[PDB]
Amino acid sequence: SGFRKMAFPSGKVEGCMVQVTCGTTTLNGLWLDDTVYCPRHVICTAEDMLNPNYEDLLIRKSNHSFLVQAGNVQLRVIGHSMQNCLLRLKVDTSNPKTPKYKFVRIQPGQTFSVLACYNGSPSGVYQCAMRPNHTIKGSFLNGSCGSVGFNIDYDCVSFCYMHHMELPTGVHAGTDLEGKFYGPFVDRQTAQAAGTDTTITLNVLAWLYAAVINGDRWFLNRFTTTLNDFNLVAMKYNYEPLTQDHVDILGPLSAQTGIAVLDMCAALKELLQNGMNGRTILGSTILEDEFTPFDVVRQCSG
Amino acid sequence: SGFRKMAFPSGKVEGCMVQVTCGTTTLNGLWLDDTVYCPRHVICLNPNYEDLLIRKSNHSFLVQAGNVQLRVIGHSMQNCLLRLKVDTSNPKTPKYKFVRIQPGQTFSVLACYNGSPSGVYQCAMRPNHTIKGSFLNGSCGSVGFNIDYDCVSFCYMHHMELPTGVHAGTDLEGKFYGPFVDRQTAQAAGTDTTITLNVLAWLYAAVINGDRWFLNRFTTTLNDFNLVAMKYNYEPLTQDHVDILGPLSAQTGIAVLDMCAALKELLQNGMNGRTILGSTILEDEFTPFDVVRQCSGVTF
Repeated sequence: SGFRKMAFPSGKVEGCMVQVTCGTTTLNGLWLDDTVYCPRHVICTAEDMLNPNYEDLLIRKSNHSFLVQAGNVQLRVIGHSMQNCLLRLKVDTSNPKTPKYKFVRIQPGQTFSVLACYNGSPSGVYQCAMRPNHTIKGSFLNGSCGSVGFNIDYDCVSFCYMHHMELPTGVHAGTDLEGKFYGPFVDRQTAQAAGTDTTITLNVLAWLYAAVINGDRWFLNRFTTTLNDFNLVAMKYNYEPLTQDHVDILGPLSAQTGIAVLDMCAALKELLQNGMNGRTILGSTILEDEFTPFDVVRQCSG
Repeated sequence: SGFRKMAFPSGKVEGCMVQVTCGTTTLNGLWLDDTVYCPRHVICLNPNYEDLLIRKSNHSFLVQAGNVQLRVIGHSMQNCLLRLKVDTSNPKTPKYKFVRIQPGQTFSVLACYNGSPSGVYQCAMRPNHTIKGSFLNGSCGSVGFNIDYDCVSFCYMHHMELPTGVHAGTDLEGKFYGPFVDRQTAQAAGTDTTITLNVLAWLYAAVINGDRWFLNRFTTTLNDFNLVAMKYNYEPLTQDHVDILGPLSAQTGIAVLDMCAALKELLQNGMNGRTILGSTILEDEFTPFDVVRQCSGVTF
């Protein structure tokens, strides 16, 4: 019983974190086998970040311009290259703590754990969702760039995020481990802003299922809805349009609880229309949208 | 920017988790140096632990660390824990301490099943000596901890779920938090309160982060604050708590009793549609130490 915003254990990713310094800029890197990955903006001067040309700035560097350290120990760089918005630094030794891993690009509305680091050392782990607008509502101070987001399946780490930038609203933007940004963001100082965001409807439904599994049914009702009629209501409350694919994803939780997907959508419609009337669900006074169906199934009893 | 509940990085603890099996019961154990600690109920209405343990041989305990079976060479009971001696000292043993935490204090929990870590979350010891954990069957022996620099201070080992679905367990000496016992009884969580000390810490966090609309021009006496806050089911604030908030009060230049006046007004008037650190609610699971640690960017 209970239901907590739970992160994946961070040990497999802790053993991959290093520090990368170029000039007077330090941030975090990820050391897998003989390669260190970090944000390419590490090469940028006080100025350069206004209109950087990364090809022109990089060709001006050698291997020995980069100081990579694991703890207090320097790792010599024997090669480098840029891949989109990441630098890939080859070092002269391998990381024996490299876990089994994949690089994956996640979809908006999916969750992952972030290991926040400063100067190559971990400070904390937390769980978040990639917003529909491709930002994350993170907790990051100056020096956190290069910190990574990941999920773990058995003993395989799927890295999905590397932190690059804070936007004017104090939300966060970053890239996958191929260096491609999530969202329309760029690694320079511009006027760029987070786009419109929506509530992740599929996650809110999953979480209402969590609440039923855990014993609570106060918010249920005698009604059903069509998908169309549900969307006609939810979209007025800034919720992401619900599709049949999303309905099908909720099948397992529906079967576990005996509550048809559309009947749970009818409960959600009523909660949106009437509010929560001072009541809580899974201890919350608000509808939570940062747990996916898979997160609920992983955490709750069968 | 951002304020998130964050757990400590869990790697130093992950390297200590093992599975302990007695007959048909499997739970988790904590392997430090050549000792594995686990709940004594692994050997189980009215248990006679001392008498039950008599019937147990070293060979009865199957201890597995990843794929490696650890040979048990001694066993004894210490309060509500078993201490199993094994023939291998854990190569991953971190610097560590065992500590008994106080109500209201926080720690990270690494939820484990079959000796395999599954997730990590932050939680508080409630004033009623329970924790609002997330635990399924097989969780027992999962541990709570804090870290200072390189040193893991273990503070909780999980033993039981109570009828409201909250959780009870022991320190790493095997003594229960609260009046709970490791038997089937009618035991229940008592009434709980909101951890005032932590709500104040979190309001200081909000101010440090530039969210300060709730501050005002007034102050309160402690007694007047307690008269109001106790009506809202808040824990009574003591002079000792006022002093624990000294470093946050100094950093912000906002006297604790002036923050209390701000907190009184929020309890009496509500938030009026506004948010504090993005929350519509007053958060009570961040201690004064959690706030300094997060706002000062400390690493381990």
